[PDB]
Amino acid sequence: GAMGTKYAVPDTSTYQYDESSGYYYDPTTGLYYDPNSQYYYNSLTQQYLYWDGEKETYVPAAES
Amino acid sequence: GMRPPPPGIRG
Repeated sequence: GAMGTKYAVPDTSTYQYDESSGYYYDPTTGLYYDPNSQYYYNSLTQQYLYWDGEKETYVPAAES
Repeated sequence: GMRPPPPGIRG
């Protein structure tokens, strides 16, 4: 729990289309993405995520 | 149900 956190902007073309929700799912990273809600989510961690950019990692969009 | 859904899931 120190290294491995080298992420960046996900590849939008790598996402496939989920018809039920109407949004993108990327099999390679396991990321969910909606350009409208602008939030991501990684189901491998089961976390609703958000690309900060500065932290170079996916921060949970679980604002409480 | 399962994991969460893709961002949105509106109506």
